[PDB]
Amino acid sequence: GTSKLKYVLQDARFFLIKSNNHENVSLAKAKGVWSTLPVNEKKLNLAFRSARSVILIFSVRESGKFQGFARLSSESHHGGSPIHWVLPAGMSAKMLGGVFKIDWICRRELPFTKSAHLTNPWNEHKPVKIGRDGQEIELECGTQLCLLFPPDESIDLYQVIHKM
Repeated sequence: GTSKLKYVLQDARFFLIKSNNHENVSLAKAKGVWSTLPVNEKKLNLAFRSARSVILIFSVRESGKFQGFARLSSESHHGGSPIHWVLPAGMSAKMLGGVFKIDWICRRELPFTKSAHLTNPWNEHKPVKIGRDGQEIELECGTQLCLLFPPDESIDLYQVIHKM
């Protein structure tokens, strides 16, 4: 069913996360963590304190798809388990901000062809697939986008509901 999902998404905030490679999304799916540049780290930390749920919707650049979505379970923190991210050409890990813990809500993919009717008012009403890493997605657009994904029957939202 979709009812617990709708409950988790009620009055949520949504952010588009654009990854350069599948390796980083795979690591995030396995370890339940994400790290971003400090400009986005600050926005996500503000969002986490501000809303019942902050949802990250992931897309690997040039893949033509979203790869899933997850809910922040913490603000960013430093000094944890080091994460062997594949960093872009020239980037160092010291350039990253802290690490966010995340709980995956859906690890299934959604092709952009299926989200073409969804526009994001906070990015000039462009199709929601269009946006820089960290672009906030307006509530209605983000809710409908998350509801388009195939259900992930491996995930039980009971545990996530208890963290809200």
